[PDB]
Amino acid sequence: ARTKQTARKSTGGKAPRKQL
Amino acid sequence: STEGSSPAYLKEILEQLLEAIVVATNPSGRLISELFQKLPSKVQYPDYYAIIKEPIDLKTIAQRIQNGSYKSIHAMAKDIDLLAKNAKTYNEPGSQVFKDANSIKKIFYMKKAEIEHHEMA
Repeated sequence: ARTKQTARKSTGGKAPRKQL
Repeated sequence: STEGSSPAYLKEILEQLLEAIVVATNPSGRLISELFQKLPSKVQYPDYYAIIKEPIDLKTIAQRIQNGSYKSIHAMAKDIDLLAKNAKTYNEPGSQVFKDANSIKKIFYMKKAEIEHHEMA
């Protein structure tokens, strides 16, 4: 799934329903 | 390398049950497996293992399936429930994590039943 470093979207959470 | 009961029964599930739930989503529209997408290393991120009582994610389950840690998917599944258990332990309540994980174990068996019917007819 990863061929190198970088590429990471976390920030806060991830669980569904999360929308702003 | 999987063996256990039937090499496919486990390997087949490796891709079937594992995929089904990780591709699975919740009523909101997003992965129920979201919180179980990845289990650290049981050594590398002990905090996760400290907080949880029985950590194991969809990844670790498949990991164990072929690792001969199950020899039977009913065991994998039990970990799938544990996968959901780590849900209520690690994430926050009132969040999709709890209802999602519960749904995971549910999808799991739904996928387990169709799986068997797919490995017959």
